[PDB]
Amino acid sequence: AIGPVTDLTISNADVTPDGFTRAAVVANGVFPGPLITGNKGDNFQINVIDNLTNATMLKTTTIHWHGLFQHGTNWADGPAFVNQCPIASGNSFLYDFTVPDQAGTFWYHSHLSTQYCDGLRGPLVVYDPSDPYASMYDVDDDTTVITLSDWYHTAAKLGPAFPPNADSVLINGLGRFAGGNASDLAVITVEQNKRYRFRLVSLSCDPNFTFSIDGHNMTIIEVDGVNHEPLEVDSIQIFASQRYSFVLNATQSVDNYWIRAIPNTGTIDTTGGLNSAILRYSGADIVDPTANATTSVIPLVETDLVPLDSPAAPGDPVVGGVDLAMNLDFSFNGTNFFINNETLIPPTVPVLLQILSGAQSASDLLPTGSVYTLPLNSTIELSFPITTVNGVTNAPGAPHPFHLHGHAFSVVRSAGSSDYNYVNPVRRDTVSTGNPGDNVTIRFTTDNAGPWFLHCHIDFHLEAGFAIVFAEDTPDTASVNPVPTAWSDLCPTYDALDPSDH
Ligand SMILES: *[C@@H]1O[C@H](CO)[C@@H](O[C@@H]2O[C@H](CO)[C@@H](O)[C@H](O)[C@H]2NC(C)=O)[C@H](O)[C@H]1NC(C)=O
Ligand SMILES: *[C@@H]1O[C@H](CO)[C@@H](O[C@@H]2O[C@H](CO)[C@@H](O)[C@H](O)[C@H]2NC(C)=O)[C@H](O)[C@H]1NC(C)=O
Ligand SMILES: *[C@@H]1O[C@H](CO)[C@@H](O)[C@H](O)[C@H]1NC(C)=O
Ligand SMILES: [Cu+2]
Ligand SMILES: [Cu+2]
Ligand SMILES: [Cu+2]
Ligand SMILES: [Cu+2]
Repeated sequence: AIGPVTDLTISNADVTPDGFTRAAVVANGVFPGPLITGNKGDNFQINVIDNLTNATMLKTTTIHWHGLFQHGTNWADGPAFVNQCPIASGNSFLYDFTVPDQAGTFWYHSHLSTQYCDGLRGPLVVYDPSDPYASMYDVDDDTTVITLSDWYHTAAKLGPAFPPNADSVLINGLGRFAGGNASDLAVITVEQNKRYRFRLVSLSCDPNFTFSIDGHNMTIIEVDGVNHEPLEVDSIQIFASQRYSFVLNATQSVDNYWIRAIPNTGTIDTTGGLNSAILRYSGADIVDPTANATTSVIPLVETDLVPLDSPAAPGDPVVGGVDLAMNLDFSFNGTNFFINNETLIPPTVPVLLQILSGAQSASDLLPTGSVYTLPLNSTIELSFPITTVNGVTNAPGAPHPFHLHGHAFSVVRSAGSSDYNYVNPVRRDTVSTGNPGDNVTIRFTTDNAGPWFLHCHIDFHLEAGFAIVFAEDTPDTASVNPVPTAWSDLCPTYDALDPSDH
């Protein structure tokens, strides 16, 4: 598609992906936003131009590049009031970062409040010119990126704080709803005998999908950017913001098959052509698939995923055997979520800026009680217990997929299991915290200077303040992250704007 140097033009326009036309916030006119492409070691320069006129979906914007470590470029990370002030309408801003150590599938989405649910979301792929799996597949390009997105007929700010379900599930940006127009479905074409590398992206706001293909199989090689040992899989449970790359061996008779993406919540049912896309072998008739969905006997299990390189998790194999152990006490008061008796209500001055202003200790950072300081070259173990309590159950709205910015973590203990794995646990940038009784525990090493966000990636929870910030190596933040003029120009230019022009 575009990149590695290009412009993202962000504008308000009416779009109709499910048969229903509604105004949205979109990148380069099309939803989901255009595929940004680059190679390992390429220097990305993305000139985000803000041309927004609809106040109700926010005229100001900021884009995060999910899964990209952003070393030396913490300013360019995205999160509003953590890493930068939002870009004003009528202005433009350049995101100038190199990606030297990273190879695989990512995505980019607006990180200002709930804007990305209103449309500002697109896939982002970095390709590896020496990809250890290039002798597995024949095709990998634009028409192999499969984008799963939940879609809403009512706008983010206009509907409830916590939407119960999506109106439609969009595959490659095309799906249907209940009393649906029965309009266009997504069409993925394949040639006989040819291997396909499919890059599966979850641009979801809330629901998690059970992704499956009729009469076929998926061989996962990649989870959330990180290269993993090949896995035999029937169906993939992909939580919000997660990514998977699977190689599909096109070995079945020339026919139309269903590409299925059942969400966990909402209208679960293939009848109507809802939650579906078309897998069409080249030469079969331009009709709807008549294929049926079988039961899953070899489904995706997290604990089964093993990293391709450097599989051992940091820290010695012990519960607590780590430099800094931290446990997150969750709770919910009706409107807002809480981590350690605190909620993230975003400060006037970005967490980053605060450090460049000379702030150092956790006591001096804002918001207070929510910014934790982490020393460098120390190993960190986090744990997300979803508990049933005395009869209360903290953190409803489960399961919650927690994402850590600027790091790829080893998931030593996964949802649904109580065993700990330190020898070769899966390595990813967002993990499901699961259901009550799951003490999901993750480990990662502090190899990145600057402030980083840790939040549930269900965007409606994010807005409820289910988040904390890691001020990782505060003394070196200033120096290790050189800030361009455009970035420092943002906060004085943004605070001048009226709530009307927000
Ligand atoms: C700005 O965007 C909003 C939300 O995207 C639009 O709100 C629509 O308003 C009409 C009448 O109030 C409703 O029937 C629709 O439900 C709203 N859309 C959504 C998605 O909720 C609004 O029309 C926009 N203003 C313009 C004209 O650009
Ligand atoms: C979830 O797991 C963590 C450890 O991985 C538990 O936290 C530790 O629990 C022990 C008691 O077993 C305490 O002495 C430690 O001080 C705890 N670590 C802290 C304070 O970060 C945690 O209790 C588990 N959650 C539950 C209740 O299952
Ligand atoms: C819930 O917490 C939020 C933020 O802390 C607050 O605005 C609201 O007043 C709280 N509701 C209750 C139970 O008082
Ligand atoms: Cu994300
Ligand atoms: Cu991210
Ligand atoms: Cu959540
Ligand atoms: Cu984030």
